[PDB]
Amino acid sequence: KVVIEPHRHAGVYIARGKEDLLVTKNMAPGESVYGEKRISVKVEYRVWNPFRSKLAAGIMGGLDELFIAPGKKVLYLGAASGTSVSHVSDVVGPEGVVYAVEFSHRPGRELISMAKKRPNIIPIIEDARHPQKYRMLIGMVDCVFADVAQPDQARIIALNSHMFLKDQGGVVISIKANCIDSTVDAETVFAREVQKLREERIKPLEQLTLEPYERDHCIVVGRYMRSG
Amino acid sequence: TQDSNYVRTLRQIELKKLEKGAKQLMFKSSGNHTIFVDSREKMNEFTPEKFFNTTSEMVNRSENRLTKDQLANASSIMPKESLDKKKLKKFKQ
Amino acid sequence: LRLFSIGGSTVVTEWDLATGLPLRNYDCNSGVIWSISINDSQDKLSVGCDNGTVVLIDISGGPGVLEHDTILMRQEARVLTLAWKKDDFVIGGCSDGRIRIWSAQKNDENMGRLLHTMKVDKAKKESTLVWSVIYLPRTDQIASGDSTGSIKFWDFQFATLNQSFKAHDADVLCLTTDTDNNYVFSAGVDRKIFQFSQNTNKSQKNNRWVNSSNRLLHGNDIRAICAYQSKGADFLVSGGVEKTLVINSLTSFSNGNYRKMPTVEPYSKNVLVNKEQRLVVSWSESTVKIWTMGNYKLVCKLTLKDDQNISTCSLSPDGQVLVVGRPSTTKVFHLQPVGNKLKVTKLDNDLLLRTSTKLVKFIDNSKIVICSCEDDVFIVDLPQEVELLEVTSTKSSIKVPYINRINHLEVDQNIAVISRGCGVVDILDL
Amino acid sequence: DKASLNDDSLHDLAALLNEDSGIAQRVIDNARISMGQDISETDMENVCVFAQRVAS
Amino acid sequence: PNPKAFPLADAALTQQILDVVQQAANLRQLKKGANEATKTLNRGISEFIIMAADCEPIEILLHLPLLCEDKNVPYVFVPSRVALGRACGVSRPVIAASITTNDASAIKTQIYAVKDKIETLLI
Amino acid sequence: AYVLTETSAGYALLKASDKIYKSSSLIQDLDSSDKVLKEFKIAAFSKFNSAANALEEANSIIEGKVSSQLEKLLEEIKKDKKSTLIVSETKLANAINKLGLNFNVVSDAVTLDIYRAIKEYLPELLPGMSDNDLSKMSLGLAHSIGRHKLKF
Amino acid sequence: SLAKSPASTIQILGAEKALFRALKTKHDTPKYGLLYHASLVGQATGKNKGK
Amino acid sequence: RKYLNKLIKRNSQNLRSWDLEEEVRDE
Amino acid sequence: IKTKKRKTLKNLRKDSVKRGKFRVQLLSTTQDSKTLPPKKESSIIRSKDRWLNRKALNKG
Repeated sequence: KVVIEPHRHAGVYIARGKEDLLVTKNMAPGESVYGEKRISVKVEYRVWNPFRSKLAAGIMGGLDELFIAPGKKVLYLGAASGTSVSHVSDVVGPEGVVYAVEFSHRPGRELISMAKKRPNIIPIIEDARHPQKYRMLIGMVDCVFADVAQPDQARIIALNSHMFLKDQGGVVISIKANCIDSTVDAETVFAREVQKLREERIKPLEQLTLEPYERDHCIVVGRYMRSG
Repeated sequence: TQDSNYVRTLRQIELKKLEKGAKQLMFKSSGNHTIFVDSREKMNEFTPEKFFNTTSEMVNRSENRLTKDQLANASSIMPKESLDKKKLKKFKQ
Repeated sequence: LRLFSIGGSTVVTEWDLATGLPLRNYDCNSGVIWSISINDSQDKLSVGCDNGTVVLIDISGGPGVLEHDTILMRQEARVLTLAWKKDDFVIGGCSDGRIRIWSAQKNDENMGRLLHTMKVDKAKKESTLVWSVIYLPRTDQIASGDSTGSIKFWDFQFATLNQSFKAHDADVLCLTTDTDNNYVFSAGVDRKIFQFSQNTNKSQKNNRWVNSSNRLLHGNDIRAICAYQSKGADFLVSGGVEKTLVINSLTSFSNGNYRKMPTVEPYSKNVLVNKEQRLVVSWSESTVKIWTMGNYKLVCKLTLKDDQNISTCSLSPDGQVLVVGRPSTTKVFHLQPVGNKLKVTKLDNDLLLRTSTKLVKFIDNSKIVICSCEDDVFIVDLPQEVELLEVTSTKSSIKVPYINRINHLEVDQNIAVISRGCGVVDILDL
Repeated sequence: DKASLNDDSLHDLAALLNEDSGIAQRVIDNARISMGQDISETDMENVCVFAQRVAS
Repeated sequence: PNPKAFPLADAALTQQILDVVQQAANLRQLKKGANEATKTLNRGISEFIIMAADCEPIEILLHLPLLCEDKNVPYVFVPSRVALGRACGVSRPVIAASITTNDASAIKTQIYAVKDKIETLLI
Repeated sequence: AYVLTETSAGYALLKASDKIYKSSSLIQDLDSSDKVLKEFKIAAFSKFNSAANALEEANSIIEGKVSSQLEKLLEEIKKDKKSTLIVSETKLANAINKLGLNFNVVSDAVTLDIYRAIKEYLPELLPGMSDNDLSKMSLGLAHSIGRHKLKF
Repeated sequence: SLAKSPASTIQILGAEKALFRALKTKHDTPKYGLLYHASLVGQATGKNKGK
Repeated sequence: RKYLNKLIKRNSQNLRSWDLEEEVRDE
Repeated sequence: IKTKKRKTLKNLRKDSVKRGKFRVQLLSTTQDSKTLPPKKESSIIRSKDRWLNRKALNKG
């Protein structure tokens, strides 16, 4: 009864059935992490909630170069309590791995439980601004996604991408205007952040306002070229 | 007190069911999408079809713009009157 | 030594004193920045930002590097002025008309917590706002000049005022102090400089300041005061809006002789004149205005649209050639006279288009000589290089970097002379 | 426990169910690479008591 | 005081908060005590949440920041339960209280100004 | 020259025939390949013991200071009285300067290109140093250090 | 989750059937819940059992 | 070439028939 | 004449062409962003200068 449809990228599917929906093919079947629904069509598929994860919001907002492919290594900064990092582990599958990072402790415990559930997730519960304590653990990621809230966002991204990014690599930022400035217009703040990344050698390619999902949040996709 | 308890129970019933309904629904984004280029000749030369390597409605559609090589509704029953009817039914609910 | 400056934008630009270029634009994180002040030991500088906050950025491990350290606890009042007590407290005056005291203490539970607020008593038909704050170390005080036009003296413990003065008419803008804090000087917008003193034994024992004297010298208003006192000399320098700066003696401010350093100073010149065709050429920002004379008639005007810099060196030899040079890029022009009007055109050479020119000179109407800010001299015939004789760096060349750079390059018909500000001169045969 | 399992214990499982199927080798590799949450000794003792009851 | 009580309001912010808590009490728009505050969070009607940073033991109101975070409601710690109880206008110490949502009050502008200040402090 | 690196396969010291000029030529010539690996293969590997608790205390006190297996390697790191060492941390640089060998070592200089290139080409050092996929050991180390940093 | 719940829910927690039936029917809600078998409620007598 | 173009057009028509709307869009 | 030539001057000076729902901007030159500090904010600077030349102090 339900119909599957591939996305513009790999590992992301769209269910056209009684209702249109965005789904991901399970690597682990029959076990839900945060009580999300599922669909079997027979193999298993898991709903991606764009309101509750800032990555699928950029997906439904349309994004050409999303660097997460299946057989790749992705570093997730700000994986709090595990939802979207479970989704990106689900879309990378067994070959690709995901190095999750978090600092706090109750989302840390939830992330540790979910990393006991899933094999591709490898969790770090360290200060995201001190990259050495997982420099001793992580090797040469292919692409970085980051969703933090500390206002030195370009600072921590420059640090982690100088230490871990593959050359010609990919880097995805989520930016919260109401947290970084909260007085000037969000377009001006995002242009200032784009300039900061361009200074710190991220050649940007696009940005995108997550309009119907969050207030004043944007996603910036850029590449890493000829650096270290 | 008993009246207010009854109204409060009804309100929480409807709040939880509205949460689940909006969780199972899906919307379309309407956001600003900028694309950074490096040369103004290319900036004047820009075309979204030529960029994404797609066609007309694929350009104007957001959640899926599959390329021409990715491309290269009879399964659903009465796709001109029924499917949109059920979608609008869920939205109205 | 390093030089951090700040404009209206949201970065702190740290200059490079060797070549006079921005070494690094450190983008501070939060908002448009209004003020800046370093601490003692020159380790951490605080910037006060219009979002309402105060960022601590620290310098450690050589020049050219500034890592973001801390954002203190914030409010909704834009921060107009900052000062440091020690390595311990950050004092700010903010446009609510009030003064806040944050704790900047490494290894304490209070760090980044605003723990005192005092309020300047308001005006009536305005929104008052505190303009200048200063910390006085000997008498453990903070003084502040505020847009009521007044000067208040709080003490730090108990955060409470001892003194208030309706000093002058409109809003205070600057404050300065001594080494040992006997005299505090205030600079208004009503052109006055006020001196409050504490020097006597009774006034020092009872913390009482007195409005000792006042003096007006300026034409429009005042915008900056800095005082320097040492066994050599004791002067405060006050500069304002009428494009000048006056110098007064510190300890004899009521009796001493003032000196008015002028608007203009002709070291970096802006006017040349060629007797061939009898024409003057002046240049300002994106303007090359040429007059011919014999009476005087204007001919040319050259907005350089691409560059946004000050054209620091333009030169025309005997003839029809012109060159313009900035520390970023340069350009070269040829003129064709059609009568009262001229027609300019822009030539092309990638060498001058890439190189920066501190000092341009002509040899003939074909070959020019270029002194580039990294001490590098070139000749072009319209990549011919010539070496230099190296100077040995002493402690002054370590501290003040640009001394070894070439100050002047004077050219004869053929022979030339180089002069670097250490006191050294050389003769060059090309 | 999944740790104190040597090659003599591998041959002990061979005296148990089957080693020619390789299941003993599979479980010793999964025990050497296991990510299962370690439990307390009283939990392990009570689990042993329950397993003994079920076997009887 | 207690280092687990993170956003700890100062003298000026605490004065503004206790004034708006007094106005909300006299309008009867204020739910007192930690259990009623948790109930307001579960129903989804709180404008914002005030706690007292010196309750011993602190965990009995540390349960509240989690729901406040997950439902995007501002919370703040004023530093005394005795002063907070006297602001709410009851003869006991009150360690937590909540200003509840009603967009037809005569204190709405004050509530929104204080709520914005708390949002800035948490941000 | 020697370089110290720490991975979930142990503690590896690699030889470097001399630095800064080598860093510049490395990154401009794009020496991210097995060709640079065979130009600079190995000085001394040190695989650990199969004790997860020993590895736990080891990398914990590596994040803190210098450890005892690090001592058992630094007793024999030297070829002369002074041999330049490339370390991946400033506090570790001060630690190895202030311990009992007292030789020369540069801090975390511009040599992120070196560290990143050897991190990339360490898969080509799987036939050289560790003939095994160390990712499973890295996962076990990460889960155990998580359960130790959290109380649990 | 049990710590996140308030106190009245911890009182009611057992008698959810009678609770929600009484709520939707506009009757009086049950007062014990699952706490009936604790020792203090086993020592009280009637209205003291409720309190 | 034209065959490929027609095939792409057919696939696009299928996708459009899947996700299309008239005034239902504005509704 | 002069107005339309100023307008096409600004048209050549601009950088952001809109193409339907999207928007196309380019990035400036790293030489300018390296050897020059960024321009001041005209509204904030205008606010300070307005308050200094306020109409409540009878300047001039």
